[PDB]
Amino acid sequence: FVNQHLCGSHLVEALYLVCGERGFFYTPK
Amino acid sequence: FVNQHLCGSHLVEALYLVCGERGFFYTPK
Amino acid sequence: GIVEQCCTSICSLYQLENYCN
Amino acid sequence: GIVEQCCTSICSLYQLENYCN
Ligand SMILES: [Cl-]
Ligand SMILES: [Cl-]
Ligand SMILES: [Zn+2]
Ligand SMILES: [Zn+2]
Repeated sequence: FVNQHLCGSHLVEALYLVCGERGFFYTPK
Repeated sequence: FVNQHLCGSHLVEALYLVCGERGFFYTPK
Repeated sequence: GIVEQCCTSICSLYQLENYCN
Repeated sequence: GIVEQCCTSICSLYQLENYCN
């Protein structure tokens, strides 16, 4: 699923913005 | 620190590609 | 997971905040 | 952390793998 892989690339970029200094864990399916 | 944040943006993208289905954890300083 | 929720529908920044530490 | 190790020097793919889950 290429589009799923492409979507996850934007998701981690989005998380890095919102979470900031708090950090985050990325746990896909 | 803006330069640190710019590097972190590329940090998250590289981890997403390298780690794959395992996922990754990111935490700034 | 985040892929299920946010790749099937648009997630706002507030919705994405739930996945932060 | 990853920022200290990899924003001061170029980290290889294997070095980045240390921060996977
Ligand atoms: Cl895309
Ligand atoms: Cl840059
Ligand atoms: Zn894209
Ligand atoms: Zn850049």
